Formats: sequence, C-alpha cells, structure tokens
Amino acid sequence: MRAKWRKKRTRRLKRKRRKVRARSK
Amino acid sequence: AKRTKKVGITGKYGVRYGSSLRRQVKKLEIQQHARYDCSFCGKKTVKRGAAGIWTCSCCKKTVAGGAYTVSTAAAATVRSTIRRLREMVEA
Amino acid sequence: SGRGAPLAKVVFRDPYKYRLREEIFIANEGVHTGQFIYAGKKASLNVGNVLPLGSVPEGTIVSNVEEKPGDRGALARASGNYVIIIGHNPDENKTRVRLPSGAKKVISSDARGVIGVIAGGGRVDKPLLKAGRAFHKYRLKRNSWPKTRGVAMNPVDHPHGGGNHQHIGKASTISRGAVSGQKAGLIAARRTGLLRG
Amino acid sequence: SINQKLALVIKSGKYTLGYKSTVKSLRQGKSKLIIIAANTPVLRKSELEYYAMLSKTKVYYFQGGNNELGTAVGKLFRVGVVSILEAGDSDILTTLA
Amino acid sequence: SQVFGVARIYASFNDTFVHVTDLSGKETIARVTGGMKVKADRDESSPYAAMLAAQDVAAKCKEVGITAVHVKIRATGGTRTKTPGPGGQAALRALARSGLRIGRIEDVTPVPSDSTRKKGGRRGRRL
Amino acid sequence: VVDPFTRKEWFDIKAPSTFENRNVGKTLVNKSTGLKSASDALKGRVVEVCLADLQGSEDHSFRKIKLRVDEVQGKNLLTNFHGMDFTTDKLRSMVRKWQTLIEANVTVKTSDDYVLRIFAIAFTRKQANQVKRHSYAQSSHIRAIRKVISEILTKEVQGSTLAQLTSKLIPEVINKEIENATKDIFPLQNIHVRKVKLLKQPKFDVGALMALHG
Amino acid sequence: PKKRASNGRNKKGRGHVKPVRCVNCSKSIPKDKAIKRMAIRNIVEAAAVRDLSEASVYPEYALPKTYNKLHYCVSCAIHARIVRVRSREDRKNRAPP
RNA sequence: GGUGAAAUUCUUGGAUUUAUUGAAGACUAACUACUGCGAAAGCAUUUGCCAAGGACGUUUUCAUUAAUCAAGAACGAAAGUUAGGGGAUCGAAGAUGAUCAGAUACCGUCGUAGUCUUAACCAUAAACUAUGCCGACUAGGGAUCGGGUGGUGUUUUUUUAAUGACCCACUCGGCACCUUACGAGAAAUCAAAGUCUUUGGGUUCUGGGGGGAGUAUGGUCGCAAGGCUGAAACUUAAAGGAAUUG
Repeated sequence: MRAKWRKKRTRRLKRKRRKVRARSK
Repeated sequence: AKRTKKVGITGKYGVRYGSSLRRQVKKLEIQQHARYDCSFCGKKTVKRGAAGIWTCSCCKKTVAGGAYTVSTAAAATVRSTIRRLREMVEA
Repeated sequence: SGRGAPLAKVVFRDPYKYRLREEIFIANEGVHTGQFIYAGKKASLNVGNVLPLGSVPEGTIVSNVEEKPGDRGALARASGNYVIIIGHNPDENKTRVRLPSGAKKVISSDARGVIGVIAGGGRVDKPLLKAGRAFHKYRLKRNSWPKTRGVAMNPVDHPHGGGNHQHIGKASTISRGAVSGQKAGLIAARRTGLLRG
Repeated sequence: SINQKLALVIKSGKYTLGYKSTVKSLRQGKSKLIIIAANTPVLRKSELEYYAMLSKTKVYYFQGGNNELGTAVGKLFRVGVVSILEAGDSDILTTLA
Repeated sequence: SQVFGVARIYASFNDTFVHVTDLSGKETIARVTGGMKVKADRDESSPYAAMLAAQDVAAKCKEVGITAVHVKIRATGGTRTKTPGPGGQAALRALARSGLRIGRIEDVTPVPSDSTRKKGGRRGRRL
Repeated sequence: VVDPFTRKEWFDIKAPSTFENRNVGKTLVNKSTGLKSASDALKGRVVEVCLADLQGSEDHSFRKIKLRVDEVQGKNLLTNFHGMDFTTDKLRSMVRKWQTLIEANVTVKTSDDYVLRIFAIAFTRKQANQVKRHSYAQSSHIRAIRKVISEILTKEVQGSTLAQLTSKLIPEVINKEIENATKDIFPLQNIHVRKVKLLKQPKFDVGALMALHG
Repeated sequence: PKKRASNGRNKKGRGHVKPVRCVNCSKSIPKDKAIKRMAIRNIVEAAAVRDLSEASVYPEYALPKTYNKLHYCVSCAIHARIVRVRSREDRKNRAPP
C-alpha cells in the first residue's frame, strides 16, 4: 500500500458507488 | 433582484438545447449585446447592426468588426502586426 | 445576405470620365465609414488598403487575394479568414503565401489583396442552437437543407439506402475514379477516422 | 506629467471646456492655450488648429482620448477640447508643453 | 603540400561512423562503419571495430589520393547522451597509425542551445 | 562494381585575395558528362576551413571560417565570404563558472546589401587586487555593455563592405574598440565576435569577384 | 529523520528551480540537486598523444580539450563510483577532494 | 537502429552517414552559484512598452492609521476538463519485440490523449524549511546579495587633469552558512525548535492511541474529475519517533 494507491482504489470504488447510486436514483 | 442564477441571457431558451450549448452561446450573446467603446467619440453607443457591423448610435460611424465583438483577437493582432510592420517600413 | 462578411460600399472617382463608380469590397476588420481605402501599389500598408503582394512585407496578413492579376479577388473571402505572405521572389516575380487551408501557394506578385482579416470573424463559433437558425441561414444561400441521410433512403434514392437494418453495407470511401451517381459518401478518402491521431 | 500641471490650472486658473466655448474664446482672443484630445474628430481638431494659427496661440495635443482629457481636467464627462483663459501659478504658459 | 580531406568521424555507442569526405563537405570517400566489419552485434562499438573501420578507410583513401585529413570528432549529441563513445579514441589512433596524416582535430558534437524532451520519461531509465 | 573515383579530376578551391595563401584545399565531383558535366553541380558548396590555414599563423587556431564557392575557371573555384564562427572548443574554454558572459547580436546590411547577423561574446573579468570569489555583474552592466556593443557592431559593419569587413575582423580591431568603449563601464576579459552569418545574397555581380580573384 | 541539513540540494529561498536530465539514465532531477561534474576531458588519450604528434601535420598543435558538464541523478552517481556514501559525521564535509 | 543479449523496426527504390538549406513547434544548455526576485505556486534568449515592488537614502509628510484573523475573497505547480489554433520532441492508453516459470512491468520501436498556446474551469501536491504570523532579547564568526557612508586606498585615454570595478572598515535588509551549545529537546538535532515546572509578549489554525477512514451519509462548490466539510458501528494493545547492540 501507498498513500496514493489505497487512495486510487478507494476512488475507483467511490466512482462505482456513485454510479450505482445515480442509477438507483 | 437576481431573476436567474447563471443562465443569464440564455434563460430565454428555457430547458432546451442542453446546458453546455447554452453556456457556449451565453458568452457570445453577452458580447454581441453589450454596448461597446466607440473609437471615434468615446461613448458606449456602439451596437451590432448586423453580423460583422458595429454602428455607433451617435456620430454615425460603423466599423466592420467581429460577428460577436467589435474587434476580435485575431483582428487585434493583425492590426498590431500591420502597425509594427509599417513602423519598420517607415523607419 | 448569404455571406457572413459585411460589404464596404466603397466609391472611387472614375479616373477617365467624370463620375463616381461604386465598388463593393468585402470589409476587413477595422474599416469604418468615412475611411479612405487606398488601392494601388504605391499605397501605404494600412488596414483596408489594397496592395499588390509585392509591396507587402513578409509575414503580413492579407485577405481577398487575387489568384492571378485581374481576377478581382479569390482567396480568403469568407469571414475571419486571412492569408499570410511568407515569401517574395523578384527573380520569378512570384509571392509565396500560407493559405487558410494550410496550403502554400505561389501566386504572381502582381496579384493584389486587401490588407487585414475579413470582418465577421468568430461567426461559426456560436452554435445555431436550433433548426430555425439553421434554416434561416440556408434560406439566404441555397436549397441545401434539410439534408436527409443516405441510409434512411431507399435503394433507388441512394447507394447507401435499403436493407432490413439501417447500414451503409459497402465501404463508404468511394474512389475518385468513380462516376456520377457513385460519388455518394467519403470521396477519395486518403485516411479516415479522427484526425490528429 | 501634464495632468498635474492641468490640475493646478483647474483649481487656480481660468478655463473653459468644449468646442463652442473654446472657439468663442479663440475669436475673443482671450485663450492662451488649447488642448485637444486625440479622440476628437479630425475636422474639429484641424479647424481648432487653424483658429489657433490665426490667433497666434499654441496648441497642445493630449496623449489620450476625450475620456482621458475629461478625467485629467477633473470633470466626469467627456471634453474634446479645453481652453486656458487665465492660467493660475502654473508654468504651462511659459512651458512649451 | 598534401591534399586535405575531412574525417567527419561520428563515434557514439552502437556505432563508429568513420566517414571521410572532401574538404568541401559534400562528396564522401569511404563512409565505413564498425557494423560493417564484425559479426557479433557488439563489436562495432568496441575499440576494435572502430580500428577496422578506420583501417579500411585508410586503405581506400590511400591509392585514391587523400593524404592528410581534418578529423572532426563528433558524439551522438542532439538530445542523446552527448558523450563520445568508446570508438572515438581507438578510431583516431587507427587513422594516426595508418600513415594518413591528421590535422585540425576538434569536437563538433551538436549541442542544443536547448533541446526538446529527452527520451526516457521523467523517472528516466530503470536498470 | 567499378570504382567511381576513376572519374574524378581533383579540382581546387581558391580563397579571396584578402587572406594569406590562396591555396586552401582540393575537391572533386566527377567527369564531364553531356547530361552532367563537372561545372554544373559544383557551385553552391560551402568550404568550412580553419582560419589558421587562411592566415598561416597559429594564433587563429579557433575562429573557423565558411567560404562559399561561386564559379569555376579551369581547375580553380573562386570562393566568397559566407560567415565565421568560433570553434566549439574555444567557446567551451572561454565559458567558465564564477563570471557572467555577455552575448550580443545585431543584424544589419553592409554598404552592399549583404545583410549579416554579427554576434559578439564577452566575459566579466576579475581584475587584480580583487579578493571576491566570483565577480558577477549587476544586470545593468550587462544591459549597458550589450547596448554599447549593439551600437559598436553597427558602427563597424553597415559602414563598409564585406571585403574590408573581413580584412578588419581578422586583425581583431573591433573587439579591441569594444574594450575601449567598455573598460570605463565594466572590466571584461576577452571580447570576441564569435560569429557572423550572411543571410541574403543579392545579384551575383561577378566583376567584384574577378577583382578579388586575380 | 532529516538525514541532511540542506535536504539534498541547495534550495534556500526558491521553491522551484528547474528539472534537468541525467546524462546516464535521463532521470528528471532538479539542477541544483543533480551531481554536476565538469568533465574536462581532452580528445586523444595520453597513450596516443605522441602517436598523433608524430602522425600530425602541424609542427606545434593545440591538442583541443573537450568540455562537458555532466548532470547526474544521485541514483546513478553513487552507482558509478562518482560520489560515495560517507559516514554520518563525515557528511558535514564539503571539500572537493 | 537499439540492447545485459537481442529482437520488433528503417534499408540497394539508398537505409544510417555528409553539405546546402527550408519549414514547424517546443525549450531557453553552458553561464548556473549553499546566487537573485516573487505572497506562494513560480520566474533563466534580446529589446521595447506598460505599470508594480522591496531594500536603502531621507533633519520629507500623516499621526496610531497597527499585529493576528473566523466569515468571505485573489492567486494557486503538474495532471485533468471545455471550445479554437498549432502540433516538433517526449509520451499515459495502445500495439508490439524481449526476459521470466508467468510479465498486458521494468528494457527497445512506434504511438493517441497530453506536452504549447487563446479563453474558461478545477483548487488539490512530500504546495516541505514537513518548523504559522507579528515583536523584543540572548553568541560569536566568516562569506555573499541589494543599498548607503568614509579612505589625499588600488585600478582603467591623458600615469593625482575627463571616472566605473575592486580593496579596506562600518551599517540596514535578505538567502543562508560554520562552532559551541551556556539553553532546549525523547533524541536526531536547533542560533531558533532558545528566553517553557523559575511554566502567562499578541494572535489564528490544528491534534487527542491505532485501524475503520478521509470512509458512509448529508450538505455545498465543479461540466466532470473531484474538492471542502465529515462520522459511527465494530476492532485492537499496540501503532509510532529518535537513537543503541546484533
């Protein structure tokens, strides 16, 4: 882990989660 | 009051044409509407008579300019280039 | 009408018999009524002056350029277009110009063009926003609108048309060696897909 | 460095603004200096120069438009031309500029 | 009393271009490279094949007329390493010991007044 | 398959008369063929040659010169000046840390329309009795020095023709007069022109060339 | 911890200087951080200087000296023996030899 | 060509290499420093123009107008976004040749977005001096940048007789640096991180074990990317700093 790639994995996950949220909106 | 937040003059289009198109035309439509400087009398009388024509309400001088500005950036740099080049030509 | 660039109704005193002949220029940026357009090879290098391309120095911005002397204007006549004078050749009496399509054309040094970019620049950078403005744009030019796609037409009406699925079917890039009625699509396409890469 | 010399006059000296008052003073002979903005029409500036030649007065050409002339004089409108009837303690009368 | 050519020698890694031309700089006389002499894919940059390239250059600049040569050493330059490779000194020694007289040695490596981006990325090469 | 050296005649180059020994070097193109003779394609060459050879003395080991050939007579090529340049080794040796170098350049046309862009170099000088380590200039000494050199070079050139221009560049009087005008302003170590490049060549006017060659 | 008083470089009062590239690995290193060596290297090595002296044409010739300013990322600088890892107490030394 | 060793690639139609150039775009090498400027991010070609600025000089002027700063605002590297131009090099992605057991990686070749610019966004960086800002004092030194003062000092056409650079000695300001720590600190270290258990100069922000987690959610700002704000459930007895021995 780095302070860069835990962050990037979290951001990929966050984009997927906001996509699913908007899809369910 | 603040009748509208950020559509501005493009609020007449309502909800149509897409917000990006409306933003792209808003910056041109404010320009082709705002009264401009007059290089011949120094008054805010200049208005776009037609696409490329900028009449002064007073002193009845009209300038051929940009379709959405009294003088576009390429026109400004051409006038600068001509001035500079005639400056070397003359001296 | 049917032209973005405004015209300058210039009047010239007729040199040979007493009258005023009214000529129609394509206006450049910065020309105004009550301005003395100076046309001729001895004229000064100002905006609006008509200068034979020998007189102008290299790197100048000229417009409404003659292809050959006497043609009365051919190049860069649409709104906001210009031609850059890049070369002078007194040995061959020819001037090399960078030209709006990116071409580098050699034209005679006797050819002349008005100095400065053509007025009405930036016209196409505002979208028409609707078929109303598009229609009124083409109503002053010619009958070329609306423009039906060839796919939607029937096989009689177009090479593309037909099929149980709306599709071109064959390669769209038509050869330049094709004949009238075949040149429907991409003509002599040296390359296809997105430019710049 | 003309604006401060003008500011001395606008406070202490005597002056008139505008083409009509300028020519009125020029034909009366009272005016000693007239400043003409560049923005002013060439016909006006040329006839004012001709009047000045007839009256043997000196003409200063402003390095700016009539807006600059108006602000420099201190009046928030546009002044094409300014006439200096009786300057104050300003040295512009004995100054070429 | 001796005719002057120009060696225009280009010694970088992976090559030794021993390219003799006339003094006017347009007409070449035996452009020879170390890649022409060795069949092992890294002897051309070796000091040996630089000596072979300059050796055959000397051999066929003799009996042709050229006697003295202005050697113009040059590194890869450009945006590249811009240091003369191992073929340089060996090729110069070869020209010197092959009787071919040498005059006006100088380094004509092309130095940028500022270059474009160098190949390799920001982190550069990683070995 | 057959050596193309068998069809060469080993022509010769001839320097302008304003130098030392005219013999500069040989050259070669080909035999004389009906399609392509030896005189047709020969013209247009640039001979790049050390000024040490053109001057017969060692003091000009750097300061190389470019001579451009114009015509041919018999086995002789008549060359004309094109432009000079300091050797890279001399340039690098001149530039060292702990001093500011001044580089100037002015582009003017001579008496004859040989427009040329003369350059000039100069270095800030640590005079004796100085204990400071670097002796940098003040960015106003740079401005003043390149102003005075810009006017000095435009005095030396555009006031004469290429013949006298070369015949005065080689003796290095221009740089000494630069020192004359500069020593009051700032101490500088070795002012050098360091470069000149012709840009445009007008009508070929062979009369002057024949005068300079013979 | 802070292994060096001046972190790795000489940047006191700049914030940003300029990147440069290593002559070996083309690594983008700030020019003040890079290990600069001024390669004052002649053309012909001393085992061939006399060889070229006899093979030459000029009775006295200058033997030109090539100059080249080498910028090194420290990753290859200490890999190529140019500079070396010193002791903690000897790190304070800044002598050229 | 290129490499640890090659290959993919270009090549008898002439590759690579040479000379004349021409064109385009980008960068401003060397000079270039324990140097300068800037609020920071940043800023290295010339000149011109426009304003701006600090330091110094000042027996100038005003007279407390000041310091810090929630809210709010300007600027804010790179990458990224938007439309237009240009588009050379490099080069995410990609395609590929290698190596490996595998290698959609490191290495090689090409190559899109980008890299540049115009006009708009974003508003984050190990945005670092990881040291808030303002003020005083406490220890010495030697350099250096900018300004100023003095020398019957050196030095330049004329050998004090038309004047800068330098040298010496100061002084203000700046980037810093070297020694010692009297002092401080957990120590590394520090001339401020000192004047703090002999604890109170003024003032803003932040932290309260580690994870979860800068996450969920809500809100707001953004075209989006995302930014700012920001938990808890549960879980754990260590995480961590600096030095010592191995």
